[PDB]
Amino acid sequence: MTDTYLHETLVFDNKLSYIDNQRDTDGPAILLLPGWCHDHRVYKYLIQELDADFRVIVPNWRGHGLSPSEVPDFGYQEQVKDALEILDQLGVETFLPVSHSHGGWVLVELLEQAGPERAPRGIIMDWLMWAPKPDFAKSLTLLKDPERWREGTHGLFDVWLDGHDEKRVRHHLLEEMADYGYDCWGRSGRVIEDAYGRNGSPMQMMANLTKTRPIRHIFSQPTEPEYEKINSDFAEQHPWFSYAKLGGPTHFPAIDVPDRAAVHIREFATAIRQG
Ligand SMILES: [Xe]
Repeated sequence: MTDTYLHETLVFDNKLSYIDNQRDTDGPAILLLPGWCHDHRVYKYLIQELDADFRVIVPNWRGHGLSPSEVPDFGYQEQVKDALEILDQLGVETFLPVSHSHGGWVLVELLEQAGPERAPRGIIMDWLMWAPKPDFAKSLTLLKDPERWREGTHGLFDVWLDGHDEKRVRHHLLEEMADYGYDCWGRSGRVIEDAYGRNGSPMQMMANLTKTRPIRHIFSQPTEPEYEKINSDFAEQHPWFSYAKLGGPTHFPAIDVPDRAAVHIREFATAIRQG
């Protein structure tokens, strides 16, 4: 169980929980970043793949964890500050950040603020690279609505599961996210909607980094050729960008193909170790 490595510390004004396996090994540390309205539990299978060979840190955001709570409004900028304060307390210098879906807003901002010495590379998992399509835009609006947020979550679950009876992913969505409420989901809708509005898209944000550096997008969904093409076109244009289609069933490769996620993370960690 990953609750063996679970800690809690005061980060500015808020008590945050975090995973830290405290492995005595060569860097970089692997910094696993949750998306919105879930926690380290998403990474329990991936932690198992990496545990022996890497120091593994998983911050939980304000109001997130085994016992969710209401907190004052914050966004991805604050997530960045919280992450860096945790790393500072732990004495971690070099790290490889790895995000799930909209944890990517945090990862890209973290690359900017931490710089390429501390954060030389990044891995983004299953993160919608294009601007919101009508269906996704509709989901965000429902999440923001105090009357319809739960309907919003159900619609997203349908999409993420993509018609698969995936035991582990279902357990995560239906049990491990069950305690999260409008305070989180509405916030996630406001933050993500604004992130797209202000930064245009994940691809725009990444291209606008002061110091571009190796980033790989590893994803299972969406499955359509048109999505593969935008990743391929971006990779043609930018030497520092690469991708891999993982062929996993759901939006949660960290859960359904953790072995595959781990080989990409290991490749990037090895590259860092060698200069
Ligand atoms: Xe979302």
